[PDB]
Amino acid sequence: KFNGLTVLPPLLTDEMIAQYTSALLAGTITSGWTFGAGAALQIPFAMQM
Amino acid sequence: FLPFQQFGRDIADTTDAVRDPQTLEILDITPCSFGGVSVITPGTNTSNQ
Repeated sequence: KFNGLTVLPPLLTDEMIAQYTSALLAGTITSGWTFGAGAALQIPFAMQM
Repeated sequence: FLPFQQFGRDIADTTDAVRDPQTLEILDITPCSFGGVSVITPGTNTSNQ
């Protein structure tokens, strides 16, 4: 930004993109394939495999 | 700065520093701040804020 090329910051910061990832991981560990196609349905991961 | 060095440049080959030709002082050159004007307004039929 000192030489005249302005870098605009992204709308999603690093903590929230990482929160999107942790949300998608927590959903795969718990809800599995359900929350992508609908409401999150709790299933144990031992039965998920 | 070394004794024979008048000014100096950064990685962009733009001058980031200059030494006083009269007295002895070393100052960094930072261009003046600028940027774009972003307008936050709702629709014309909502309000004028």
